[PDB]
Amino acid sequence: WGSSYVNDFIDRGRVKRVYLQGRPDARMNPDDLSKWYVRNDKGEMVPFNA
Amino acid sequence: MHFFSFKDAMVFAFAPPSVLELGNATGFDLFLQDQAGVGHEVLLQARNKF
Repeated sequence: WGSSYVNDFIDRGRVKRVYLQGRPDARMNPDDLSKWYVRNDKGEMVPFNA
Repeated sequence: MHFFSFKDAMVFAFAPPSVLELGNATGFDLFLQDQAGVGHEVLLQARNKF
């Protein structure tokens, strides 16, 4: 949701930023966030609504 | 004459200007730039061309 800044990269001569944000359609609505799954300690994939 | 006549290495010896505050070296000074983002290679050639 909050586009994270990770590092720079040169672009046509110039240092510019590299942002990492989730797809537009995955942060539009309140239930749209339940889509985002996290890691489980035991290797598995825990959901967000959990 | 002693050394600038060596292919071994350039040995350009010189004296500082009248007012030392500006220079270390007399005559003129300027910078060739790169407004297009042509890249290093062109500008390097441009330096020699010039």
